[PDB]
Amino acid sequence: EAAAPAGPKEFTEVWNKKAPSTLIVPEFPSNYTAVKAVGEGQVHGDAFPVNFYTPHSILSQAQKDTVVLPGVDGYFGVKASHVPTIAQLKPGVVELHSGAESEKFFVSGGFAFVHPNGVTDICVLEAATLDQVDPAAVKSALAAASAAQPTDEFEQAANRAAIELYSALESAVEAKA
Amino acid sequence: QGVLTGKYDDLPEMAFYMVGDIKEVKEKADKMAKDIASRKEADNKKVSEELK
Amino acid sequence: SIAELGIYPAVDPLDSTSRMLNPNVIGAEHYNVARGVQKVLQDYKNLQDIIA
Amino acid sequence: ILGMDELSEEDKLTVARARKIQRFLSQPFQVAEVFTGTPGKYVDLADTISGF
Amino acid sequence: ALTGLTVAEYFRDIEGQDVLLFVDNIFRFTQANSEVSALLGRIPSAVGYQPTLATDLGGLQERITTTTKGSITSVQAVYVPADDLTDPAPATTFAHLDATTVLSR
Amino acid sequence: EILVTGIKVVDLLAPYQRGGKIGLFGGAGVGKTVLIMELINNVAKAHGGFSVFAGVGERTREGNDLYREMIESGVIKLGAERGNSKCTLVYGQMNEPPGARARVALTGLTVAEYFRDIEGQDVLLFVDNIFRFTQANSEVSALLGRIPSAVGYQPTLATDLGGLQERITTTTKGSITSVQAVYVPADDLTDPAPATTFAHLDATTVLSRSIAELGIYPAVDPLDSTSRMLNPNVIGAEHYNVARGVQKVLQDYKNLQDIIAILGMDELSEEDKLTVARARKIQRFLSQPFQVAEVFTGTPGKYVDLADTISGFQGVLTGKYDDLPEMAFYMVGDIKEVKEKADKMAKDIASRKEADNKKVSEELKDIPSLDKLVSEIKEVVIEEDDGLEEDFKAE
Amino acid sequence: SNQAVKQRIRAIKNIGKITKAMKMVAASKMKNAQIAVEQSRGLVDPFVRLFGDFPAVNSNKSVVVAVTSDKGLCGGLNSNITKYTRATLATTESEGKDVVVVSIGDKGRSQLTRIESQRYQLAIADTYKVRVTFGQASLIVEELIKHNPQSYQILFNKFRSAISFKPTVATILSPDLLEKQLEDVTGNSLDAYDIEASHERSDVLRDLTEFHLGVTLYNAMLENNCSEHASRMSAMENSTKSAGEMLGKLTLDYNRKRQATITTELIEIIAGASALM
Amino acid sequence: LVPIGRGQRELIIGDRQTGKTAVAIDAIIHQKNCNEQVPKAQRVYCVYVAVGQKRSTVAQLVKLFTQTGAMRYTIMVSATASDAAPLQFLAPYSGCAMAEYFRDTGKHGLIIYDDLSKQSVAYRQMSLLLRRPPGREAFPGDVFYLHSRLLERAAKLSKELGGGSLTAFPVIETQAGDVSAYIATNVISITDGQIFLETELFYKGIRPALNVGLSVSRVGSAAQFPGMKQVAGTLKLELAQYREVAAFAQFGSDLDAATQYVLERGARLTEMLKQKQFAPIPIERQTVAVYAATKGFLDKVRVQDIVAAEEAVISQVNPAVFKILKANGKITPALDAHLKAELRKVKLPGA
Amino acid sequence: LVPIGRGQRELIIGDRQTGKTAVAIDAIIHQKNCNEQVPKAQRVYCVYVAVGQKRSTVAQLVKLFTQTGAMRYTIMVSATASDAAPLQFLAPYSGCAMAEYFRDTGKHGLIIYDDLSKQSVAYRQMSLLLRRPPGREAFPGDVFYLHSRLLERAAKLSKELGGGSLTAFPVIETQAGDVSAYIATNVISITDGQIFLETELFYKGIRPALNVGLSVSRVGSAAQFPGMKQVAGTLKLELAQYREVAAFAQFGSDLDAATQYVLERGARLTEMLKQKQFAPIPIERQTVAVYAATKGFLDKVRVQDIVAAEEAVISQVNPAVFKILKANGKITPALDAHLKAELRKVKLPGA
Amino acid sequence: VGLSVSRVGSAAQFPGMKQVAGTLKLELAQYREVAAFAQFGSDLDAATQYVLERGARLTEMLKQKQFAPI
Ligand SMILES: Nc1ncnc2c1ncn2[C@@H]1O[C@H](COP(=O)(O)OP(=O)(O)OP(=O)(O)O)[C@@H](O)[C@H]1O
Ligand SMILES: Nc1ncnc2c1ncn2[C@@H]1O[C@H](COP(=O)(O)OP(=O)(O)OP(=O)(O)O)[C@@H](O)[C@H]1O
Ligand SMILES: Nc1ncnc2c1ncn2[C@@H]1O[C@H](COP(=O)(O)OP(=O)(O)O)[C@@H](O)[C@H]1O
Ligand SMILES: [Mg+2]
Ligand SMILES: [Mg+2]
Ligand SMILES: [Mg+2]
Repeated sequence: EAAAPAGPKEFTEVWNKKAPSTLIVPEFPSNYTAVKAVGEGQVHGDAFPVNFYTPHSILSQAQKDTVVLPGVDGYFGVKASHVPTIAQLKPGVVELHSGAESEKFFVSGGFAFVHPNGVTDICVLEAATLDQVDPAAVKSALAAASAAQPTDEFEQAANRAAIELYSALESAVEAKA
Repeated sequence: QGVLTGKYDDLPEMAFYMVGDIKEVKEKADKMAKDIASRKEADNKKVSEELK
Repeated sequence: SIAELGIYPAVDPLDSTSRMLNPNVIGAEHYNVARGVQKVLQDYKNLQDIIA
Repeated sequence: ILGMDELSEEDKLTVARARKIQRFLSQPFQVAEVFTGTPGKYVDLADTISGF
Repeated sequence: ALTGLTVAEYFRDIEGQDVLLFVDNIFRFTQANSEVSALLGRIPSAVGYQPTLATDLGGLQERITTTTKGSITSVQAVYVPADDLTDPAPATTFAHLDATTVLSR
Repeated sequence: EILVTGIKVVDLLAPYQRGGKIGLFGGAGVGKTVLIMELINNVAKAHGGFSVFAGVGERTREGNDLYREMIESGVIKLGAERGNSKCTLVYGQMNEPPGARARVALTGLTVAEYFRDIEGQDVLLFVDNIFRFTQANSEVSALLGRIPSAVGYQPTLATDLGGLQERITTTTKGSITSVQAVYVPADDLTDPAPATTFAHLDATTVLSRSIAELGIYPAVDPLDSTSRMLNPNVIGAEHYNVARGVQKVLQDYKNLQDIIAILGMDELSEEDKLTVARARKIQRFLSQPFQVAEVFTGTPGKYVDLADTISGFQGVLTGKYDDLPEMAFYMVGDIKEVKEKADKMAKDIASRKEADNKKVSEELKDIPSLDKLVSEIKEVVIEEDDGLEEDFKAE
Repeated sequence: SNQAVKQRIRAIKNIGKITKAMKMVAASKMKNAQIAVEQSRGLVDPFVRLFGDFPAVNSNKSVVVAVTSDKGLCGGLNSNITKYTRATLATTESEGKDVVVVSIGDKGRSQLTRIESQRYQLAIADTYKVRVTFGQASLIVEELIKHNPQSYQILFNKFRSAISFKPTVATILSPDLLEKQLEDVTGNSLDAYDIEASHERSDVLRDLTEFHLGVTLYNAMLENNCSEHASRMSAMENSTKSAGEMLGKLTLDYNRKRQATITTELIEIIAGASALM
Repeated sequence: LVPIGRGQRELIIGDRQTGKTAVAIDAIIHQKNCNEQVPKAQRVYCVYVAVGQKRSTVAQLVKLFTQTGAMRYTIMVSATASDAAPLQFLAPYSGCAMAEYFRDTGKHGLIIYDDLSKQSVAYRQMSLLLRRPPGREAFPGDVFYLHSRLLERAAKLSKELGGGSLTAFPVIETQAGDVSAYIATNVISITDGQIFLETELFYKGIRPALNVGLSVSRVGSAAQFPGMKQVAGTLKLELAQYREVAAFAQFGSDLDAATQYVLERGARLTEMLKQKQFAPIPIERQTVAVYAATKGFLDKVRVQDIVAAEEAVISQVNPAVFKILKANGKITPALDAHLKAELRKVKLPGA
Repeated sequence: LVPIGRGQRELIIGDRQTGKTAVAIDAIIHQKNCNEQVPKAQRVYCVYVAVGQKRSTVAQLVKLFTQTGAMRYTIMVSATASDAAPLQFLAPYSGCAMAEYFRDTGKHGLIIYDDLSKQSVAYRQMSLLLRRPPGREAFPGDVFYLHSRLLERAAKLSKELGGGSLTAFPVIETQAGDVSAYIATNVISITDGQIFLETELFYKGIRPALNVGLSVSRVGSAAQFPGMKQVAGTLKLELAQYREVAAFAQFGSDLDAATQYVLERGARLTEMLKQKQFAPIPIERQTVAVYAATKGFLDKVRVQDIVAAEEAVISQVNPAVFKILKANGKITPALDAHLKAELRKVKLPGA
Repeated sequence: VGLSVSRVGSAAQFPGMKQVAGTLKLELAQYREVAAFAQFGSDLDAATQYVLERGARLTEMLKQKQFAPI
């Protein structure tokens, strides 16, 4: 079970045994990352570290205390010193709290990991704020999506992914105050 | 004036080589748009044999 | 240079002049077509250094 | 090409030093005070060396 | 130019002062000597200057010195033909200059 | 018939005809006297016949150096055994007036023509700066009451040069092999005095200045030095084929020099950055350390056989030596020595020693005290203020 | 002859400003790519603190991507990582394994068939025509899902600064083929996390590895696009210097030829006039 | 590319050691080759005028014209370099007067004034020493008239004067490709065509080193061999396309397939026109071997062995086609489909 | 790098204000300093010919040669810019006669024809005013003979003729680094060596601005100091390597830590070869410093300290080293075992 | 505009033309040095696209027909 410990440090020696010596070792993206998982720390009490990223934009890096995540089984919560969760998210609303105020983005489906050092890392592709969603086209697409009953499993999987998104897009505009 | 304003911008650029006026460049572009398709089946097809 | 392109008659269109290229002797349609041709050719000679 | 925040801190210091060197090379001239109004100043050598 | 030199040489040699002789376009001195050398039928040298180019510039510029009585200090405006610093009139003129004050726009 | 000279670029790209005329062009310190001395050393000692050196308008130090070198080498014997000598020197050097330099090439030809016509044998006729004959006639002709020709020369330039040069031939009764260095003035091959001399020679060896500034010696321009022998019915087929292949690779490199100049080697294709590497390799392989240049370079001289240079350039044209570095080819004799220098230059990149094996402290009876060494210094005397007045007053 | 030098001077004089224009174009492109690369760097952090960095694995099939440029004016970018994907592909194959060569860019398919053609399978171009998005990066990730290796290799010039382009390797392990197999260290290092997904651990790992390869491929072709613009800015600064120094040589040669032309024509006039007088 | 009719004057202009004397010698040797297969009214008796060369060069050429057998048609007029400047001045008029005998008697001549520039140099010496006032490059005023009144004696006479002809081949040596020189511009403006040879194409392996873009012949296709004329205009056109697709071939990554076909076809055509010296090919084998490359029969063959592929094409087709293309004077339709197929059963050094 | 023997002709060719006169001045002043430490038989008497110069610069130079004490051995033959052109034409010959006095009677002479370019300008004036036909750059045809007649008189005479010598230093002013001008290439093909002083090394502080790759002296290596002959071999080798790596790695592209080693080694050798003006160095103090910079004792000294660290080496080494090296003339295998030891015990700055 | 000078034209003209002639001189001198750069108009900085539009606006303003002096 431990007969091949690969890694970034051990890559240099096996590289230098069969490379031209002029080139320095090819670098690694883990060398630019400051927070690990098995390293203890990055908790310090009530405010726990969140990382809410999209590809096209980074929207959060700072600390929160309670975050609610639209998972596949229900909008579960993560507090300060949490259970490690590989959590796949359904299309829904994320809720980030720092106190009495709340910043709420409608996310569109993407994992979020609690690690053994208390960090959470919400990685979603398209994250729309609730004040940037048009609340008018939420039904005009949904009616045609529920009406489109196709003959192929690929297109009906597309229709299912459409309607579960649109049904979460209904209540993302109604009960927010 | 036609090639200035863009009236004949859909013709090829080498239809204009060694032609008289704006009609003969159209006929040369049509001759080219014949003969680009002539080089598909022009070898054997009992068309270039030794007994014809 | 134009004869190196094979184009005949090898008249340079940005060096051949006349006193008959005034709009008062040939009209505005001929003068403006000739000046449009000279403009697009000088644009092309000023872009050949980039497209080479 | 990149910005005034791109260069170093000591290179920003030499930008400050040189941009006040370039002003201090200037001088009003006594032959210009008739038509500029500000008087001219004969700067001695030791004052120039001790100033720079 | 020799007339301006002579009025300056009176202040150097008799009054015993420090003179500022201004020769506006030493190049026109060079080309005027080239004209009066070609008008006497002398065969011109390289690019078209006179055969006696270095000696005409020397006979002008070698009187602008510091004697024991005074000094002539000359400020000669210099024109460079075709922006050629290897042209024989600036190449012969720069051999006498002690300083260049390049003014820029 | 070919003349194997033991120089790589000469025997490969412009081979000298045994009996033909040879011209060594190049201007003002590119190496057309070092090349002619190495030609003397290679061809002349293994010649069999006589030699005639006609120095026309060159340095008198060079003539004294050649005279003493031939005395020390047995080509010239003095006094009782002078009949065993095999070289006549004829000197009209650059301190002589222009009447003497304009007629000393004819004296060299007359001493050679007695051997060719009357004695009837092969001779070698080396001339140092046959340009000085033309230049001396240009100095004379300015005063003889003549209208001057193009760039300032005499009107009778081609006919004076043809009257001199047409006597330097092989006939049916004898043979003159003539090597002449030809100065080009202000590095101009279009000057009329070299451009007339070009048409009078079989093999031409144009030495360029830029190739000397690259350090490549002899600085032969390989695409400007031609020969009447580079013909497959004369030098064989594979020699001619590798000569044309070398010249094609060097020309293809020469056409790339402006885009390598502005855009660098990171713009060319794979087929072009292959020929850049191969042409830079065969540029260095044309260089060769001379036996007569070892006095100021240290590297001993290399006689390179014709088979050696044909095979060695066939290898680098095929691609058999693409993994050797460039400076392995620099100043080596044949294709074995570039491989030996490559193995030595990747030994010398790994030659590392720890604590550098001094044994320099406390040398038991090797070093004395310094005062014991200053005791060994004999003292010179200072002979009273140059004494110049009295030994002038001896007269 | 004298007309060749004066026209060649104008040729080098327009080249020296054409390349300076392309240099400032590359700088203005780098200035807006600099905010996109900093918006898109951060998503490689959670996966590498979740999946690690396992380059030297016992992969039986492998896929390498060299993220190169499209345009050809980079100056030591596409051929540097060509040597890095040569020397790195010397390193992974040590047990007779299959390695599939993929490259992104027109200058990559023309620089990777020289060394590995029978091992070449896929070439991608036209990627930076308008911009880069997660759509096209996810699509070419699916085209690497048309292969099924045990691990994936990424090579790209990471835009550290405007001068340093570190050729970074990113190794992406196939999930249930190799990733959980490399995590069985006294049990399994992945079992500390509690799966919230709808299905088992293998399937959330499959979706996770697909998303991880897609996001590291997006980050690779954004890092490499910005270092491409930086390298073209640097190489069209060195080229302006070369076309300024060649122009400085050619103006001096033109002035020598100009003076020699006037002296020659003058000497001809003097000799012709003195033949009569 | 540059076809030459009996009665025109074709300048051979280039730098030193580029192919000028080689092209002239190949012309004289091919006249010996053609003189045995034609009746006695078509024979061309060459005259070689060698002005200013060495006597060793003239001895090499007389040895070559004896070895080939071309001496029985050739006159060799040699005012060499040791000879006086009036002899090098009056040598081309001597050789032209000797060739005017064959022109004026209905036969055909081929006069080659080798190094007409050295005639101009000898005339410059002869006039400067006569105290005549010099001009540009110290040449006299009448040095245009010197060459014009010599070259205009090469005429194709009318049928009332026998119908004979005289073809002149003046050779001019330039300095570093400079055709803006004095004598070079004179004899360029005098003659009909020019065979402009370059030393940068001579060292690229392209030998005879004909710069195709500048080499013209102003008789055009009026005196081109038909059959050679049927492929030659397309040969001109394809080399014209290959020349304007060049200076972009440093970008080997630039995969276009719209320019690479003509960039490869021009390479095969450039490799086609290479030829050894001292071996002129007859015209029928030439037009067969250009009909071999203009149609794309050699498109499989690598560019490094088309010089062997052409010899294999010429030696592996029937020796019965050249006999009927020499007689029939054009590619007849009873020959273009015969030798479409005869170039299919030939095997090539290229795969 | 370019060592000079007695009886040589060494051209000091450079641009305008690159320090050619300073090299000649340091040569004359060093001959004063070395004349007091030698016997009477080997003493160099200098001549400075000042052709076409300003009278003020000659006046400052006479002030310098009297305030050094170098006028005790120097003759000054001044033909300034105001003097007529036959005087400037004749002053090199007057100076060379005055130094041929010392050459003929067994003594040794040094002569500096300062700006032979201005002597050729004076002779061009004389020739064109004599209505003589000019040539390249309107020079007469015998402007080569003008300089070769003068520079051939610098000789090393035989034992039958006294044994005296005359060493000539012609100065030639180029225009923009144009080393291929007419007079420059005339004097290059007369003199034995060449000391090319580049303007861009001069404007970067590297003074004397010796172009090491172009300046040669192939006649001196046989006639130099035997300590410097074995010390400066690795100096010219490492300077050649420094020049080639600072010819290829100029862009800051790749660093290798071996080419960077010869980079930071040549960057110290180049700083060592700097020299202040009017202060020549005795040759043993030169070769000890060059020994200390090529045997690695000035390694890890920063590149802005070697012009102070070399004074530290010279001041802190025992003077018996210089006395032994001067008297023996060679770094003996005992003396370097002294010398590296006494070089380790030197208080170098920075440490 | 670059090579045409008038060394009395420093203040020898219409004063109403002098209110705008310095701005026209600078706005073209800003344009002559950058027109050679960007013959392409694709990827231009905001500081260079304004000069490459204003220079073309002023150049076509400064032309006029023959025999019609204003
Ligand atoms: N087509 C060819 N193939 C092979 N070799 C050639 C060819 N043409 C010329 N050569 C060789 O190139 C050299 C060129 O000499 P050429 O006969 O061209 O002299 P030239 O240029 O006419 O006049 P000059 O003798 O003054 O150079 C000759 O050695 C010849 O053998
Ligand atoms: N070795 C040196 N170290 C420092 N400065 C130097 C050195 N050599 C010359 N200079 C400076 O260079 C300047 C010009 O020197 P020098 O008079 O020797 O030049 P030059 O070659 O005679 O020029 P020109 O011939 O035009 O007078 C002087 O001001 C001198 O101070
Ligand atoms: N084969 C060579 N090896 C090394 N140096 C050479 C060689 N040939 C010439 N040189 C250089 O050329 C100088 C001599 O040039 P020289 O042969 O006298 O040419 P020229 O006669 O044209 O002046 C020497 O100082 C030497 O530095
Ligand atoms: Mg010599
Ligand atoms: Mg010939
Ligand atoms: Mg000086």
